[PDB]
Amino acid sequence: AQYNQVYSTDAANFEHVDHYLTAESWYRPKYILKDGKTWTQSTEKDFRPLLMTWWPDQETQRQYVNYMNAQLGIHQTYNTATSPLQLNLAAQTIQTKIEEKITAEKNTNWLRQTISAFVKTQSAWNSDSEKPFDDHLQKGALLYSNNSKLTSQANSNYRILNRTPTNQTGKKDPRYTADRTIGGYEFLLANDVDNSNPVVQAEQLNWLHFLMNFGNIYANDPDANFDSIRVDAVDNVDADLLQIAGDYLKAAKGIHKNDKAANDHLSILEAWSYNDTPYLHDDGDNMINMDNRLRLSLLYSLAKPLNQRSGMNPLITNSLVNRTDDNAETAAVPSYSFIRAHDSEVQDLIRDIIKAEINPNVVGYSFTMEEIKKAFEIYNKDLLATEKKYTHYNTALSYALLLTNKSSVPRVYYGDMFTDDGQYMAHKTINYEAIETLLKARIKYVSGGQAMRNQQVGNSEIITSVRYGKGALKATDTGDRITRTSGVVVIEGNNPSLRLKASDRVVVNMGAAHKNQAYRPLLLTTDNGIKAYHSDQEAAGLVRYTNDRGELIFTAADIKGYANPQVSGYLGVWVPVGAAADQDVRVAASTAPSTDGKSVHQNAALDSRVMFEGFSNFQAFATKKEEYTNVVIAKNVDKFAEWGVTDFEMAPQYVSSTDGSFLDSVIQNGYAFTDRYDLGISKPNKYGTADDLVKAIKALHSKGIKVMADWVPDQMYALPEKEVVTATRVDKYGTPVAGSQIKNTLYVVDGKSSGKDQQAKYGGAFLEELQAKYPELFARKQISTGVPMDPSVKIKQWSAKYFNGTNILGRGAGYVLKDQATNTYFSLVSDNTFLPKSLVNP
Ligand SMILES: C[C@H]1O[C@H](O[C@H]2[C@H](O)[C@@H](O)[C@@H](O[C@H]3[C@H](O)[C@@H](O)[C@@H](O)O[C@@H]3CO)O[C@@H]2CO)[C@H](O)[C@@H](O)[C@@H]1N[C@H]1C=C(CO)[C@@H](O)[C@H](O)[C@H]1O
Ligand SMILES: [Ca+2]
Repeated sequence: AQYNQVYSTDAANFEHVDHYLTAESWYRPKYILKDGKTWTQSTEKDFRPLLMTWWPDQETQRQYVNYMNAQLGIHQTYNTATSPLQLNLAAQTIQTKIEEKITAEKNTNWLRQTISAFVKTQSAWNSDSEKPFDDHLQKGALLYSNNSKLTSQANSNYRILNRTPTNQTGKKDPRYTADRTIGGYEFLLANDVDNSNPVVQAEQLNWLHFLMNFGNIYANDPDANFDSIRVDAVDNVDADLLQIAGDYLKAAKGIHKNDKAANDHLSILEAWSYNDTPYLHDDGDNMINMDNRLRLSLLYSLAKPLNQRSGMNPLITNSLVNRTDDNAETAAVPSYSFIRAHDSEVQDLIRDIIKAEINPNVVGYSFTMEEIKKAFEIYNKDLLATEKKYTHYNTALSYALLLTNKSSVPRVYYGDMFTDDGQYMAHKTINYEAIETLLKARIKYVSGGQAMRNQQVGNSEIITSVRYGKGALKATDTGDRITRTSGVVVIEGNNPSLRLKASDRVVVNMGAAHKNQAYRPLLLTTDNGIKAYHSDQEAAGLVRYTNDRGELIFTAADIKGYANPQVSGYLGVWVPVGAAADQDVRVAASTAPSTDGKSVHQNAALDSRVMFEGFSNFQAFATKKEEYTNVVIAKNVDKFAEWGVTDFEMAPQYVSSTDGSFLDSVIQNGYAFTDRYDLGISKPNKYGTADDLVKAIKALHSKGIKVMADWVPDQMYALPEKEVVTATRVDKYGTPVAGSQIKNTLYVVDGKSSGKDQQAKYGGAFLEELQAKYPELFARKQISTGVPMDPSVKIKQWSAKYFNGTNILGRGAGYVLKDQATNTYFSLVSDNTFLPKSLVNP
């Protein structure tokens, strides 16, 4: 009894969290039974575990001896039958052995840990009370109560959930109907930042500005800023952030004034809902979104297994732009196109491989480093197979359309040019040649109106895609010298068993500027792969002519199906003969004032851009300075120039967390981070040091290339400090989970930043300069909240009050200790102290 009770009931006497007690709390007893022999006065050194002497119920005080009788080598145990009395000596017997084992161990860490192991063995302290799980990527979420007396420092007047672009107002937008859902959901991974909180919005703005001024702020070098941003996980945050970020580009960079200004800071969303493009358009085209339909069309018409491949027509018409005849000087809506990304169609395929040939139950993308490399042997091998079982077919065919299509900024994926695993740019993919050739031809030849045709021939079908040449929007436009020596034609089949009859002819119209002209191949499919023609010269043997009307004509002699590691179907591309070594048909954005109330315009100048996604989730880690990506990037700034890369999308530069709780923090891509401002500052990030970063931004700028910052306002990982919140189990939309036990109940989260990281340094730091120069950003009443941002407080330290909630942590429904008689939390706040009866009054 007595000695065991609490030395005194001050906060100082307990390891508590927000003045609550957890099943893992140690405390300071009055005396310690020194070496279970005699009873000293507790000095401030003398902290013992609570469970050593108190138990939530008797039933738990039971497993506790049993389990602890194991450890210390006592060789008794009791079943459910036993009297209280015995359980109570068993435990004192257990305590002596704990001192005698603390003296002889000269510490008490060995116990820190037999305790923990045991807490873990118990339901209410363990995932079991967290079920049932749901389809959240990490199995479940906890939503934090807005109003709890128990945890008032964690209250909030916001935590408005699910305000995606479609649902920004708390009701599905009537305007946009292609996606009939509400267009996203709130909880994605880790600690969900509540971007419906006006103070937080302000802070995202702070952060945005900082990124965009990185050079000035961090290196004092105006030449090292990020030019643009990518908004990550749009469909999982409050869309207010879109007017916020849009407002900022307009106020600080003037993108709304003319295209030249707009294109120098060209920014994108990652927004998957079909509703997000029209949404963004009506919002003023202040950044551009992906073309989701065209991506899907390429995926299914070209990349999928031969038996799951669809017809080719969708390559022409399932897109934001119908490319049957695209003759518009400016497209109705701007966008970027891609076939693969760092996540889309990469990490999927790896998960496919694990699930299929390594771990059957693997969850979401919570892979191990193990599984991954195991997976990559299968994958790299399939990459070279003609019959692919996991990886894409026809990569070159997809890039041929992406790089010649009109009315979209094509984004090339690093991993389609270099190996998805492996040191930065160390190994070229089998497609690097064709892609590079296209990239280079694009600069020289791709310009003008477009026509695409789908023709049924032989036993299958082909499509033709043609670009008329610089400054001919129409088939009848005749243009000038340069028109004559520009344009291109791509011909594609998606069926290895394509056969033309002898009489069959694919008659392509190349445009008025092209009568009676010699053309030569650029790429041709061959039995083993695809053959690239780097100049007129190199292709002298294979010239062919257009006729009187500017038509190229093709025959069984040219077109037939193939099956090799590169092509499953048919690819042919032709270009006019006689273009100057240095011919360049791209075109510069004009400074003429914009008058349509949009910022970005999909015109010839925007089509002149190419975006490069310059990383891979699955890159090797650098073994040495020379291998750091940002080091390598600076050194190869010329290749990108040579490819026509105008916008370099860098990976997120935040220093990665390493808890391993998701793929992101296993391979450290930079989407999982604890410090928003720590861009390789406190230690190198996967890609190099903050200085290596600066130099790579500088290198790219030296070529005039723009550099994009991945803005990640959705979540944060691995917060160092604990906090107690009032929590509820919820699925990804924030709906309470049926039959869960965690319902408005205290939970200990990892919800606090260190108060002394970069965040502490820069949080809210420029709010003041921002309100001074751009007062209108702070005038706007944000849509979901009805009110402006609130810069009146700075976020110096993240804490649960700025979050919506968190992924379950496996701590349990009863981790915060409760008197079961009264059903009350124990509390150590000094006016209101409430302690386990035995410990205070024995
Ligand atoms: C990875 C990505 O996930 C989140 O987006 C999800 C979409 O909301 C879901 O729709 C589904 O997207 C699918 C499309 O609806 C469907 O058309 C089909 O094409 O497949 C699409 C993807 O398979 O799945 C997506 C994820 O389940 C989220 O909005 C986005 O942030 C996520 N990407 C970023 C997230 C992080 C961390 O923030 C990193 O892992 C990624 O690399 C980021 O790019
Ligand atoms: Ca969110």
